[PDB]
Amino acid sequence: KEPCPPENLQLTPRALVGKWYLRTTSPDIFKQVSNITEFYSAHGNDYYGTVTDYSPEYGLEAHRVNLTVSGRTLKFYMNDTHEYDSKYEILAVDKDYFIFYGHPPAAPSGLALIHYRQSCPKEDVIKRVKKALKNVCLDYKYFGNDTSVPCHY
Ligand SMILES: *[C@@H]1O[C@H](CO)[C@@H](O[C@@H]2O[C@H](CO)[C@@H](O)[C@H](O)[C@H]2NC(C)=O)[C@H](O)[C@H]1NC(C)=O
Ligand SMILES: *[C@@H]1O[C@H](CO)[C@@H](O[C@@H]2O[C@H](CO)[C@@H](O)[C@H](O)[C@H]2NC(C)=O)[C@H](O)[C@H]1NC(C)=O
Ligand SMILES: *[C@@H]1O[C@H](CO)[C@@H](O)[C@H](O)[C@H]1NC(C)=O
Repeated sequence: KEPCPPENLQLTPRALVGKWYLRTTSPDIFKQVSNITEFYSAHGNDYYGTVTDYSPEYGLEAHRVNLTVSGRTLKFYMNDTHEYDSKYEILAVDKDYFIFYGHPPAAPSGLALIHYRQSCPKEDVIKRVKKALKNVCLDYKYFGNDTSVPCHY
């Protein structure tokens, strides 16, 4: 689904600094890539850093990424594979999560990506994400989780 982004969402500089786990997605991308960790460093209003992920073909790999920010959209570019490379629009930022939306070659009709401060986020964080989604015309029901990361005993 195309979202209805909110009207004057501030994307604060450095709001994306540090470690994130990309655990939830629409549509579900986790049968092709999994265990996704991102680490960003500020470079003025932009970021640069690293994405590590487990590839069914390659195992644990690392990639250099750049985020080039412009208002509320950014350009995601990865160094050695470009299937996720796109303009992404910020749908929500928060201390504990952020939500992007783009059309990379791997999902050219639209890909929403939820990144979390926590590997296995707790229910209060999840409830907020649910609320943030409904408020941009999306629904958490239609997202898939990275189930290869164990969040339950
Ligand atoms: C899932 O991702 C993590 C990174 O979060 C992998 O852990 C790293 O593994 C390398 C090689 O074992 C170590 O040198 C790093 O120290 C590890 N990082 C952390 C934060 O522990 C982990 O191996 C991945 N697991 C799978 C199954 O892909
Ligand atoms: C894309 O990104 C990663 C950067 O981390 C590169 O992986 C490194 O490759 C070098 C040799 O070229 C290894 O010595 C390092 O251990 C790797 N670093 C990490 C953090 O894993 C990879 O080479 C880059 N690929 C291209 C094609 O530019
Ligand atoms: C994703 O995981 C959360 C927390 O475990 C859960 O409540 C939610 O139902 C999951 N979504 C799907 C589609 O399984």
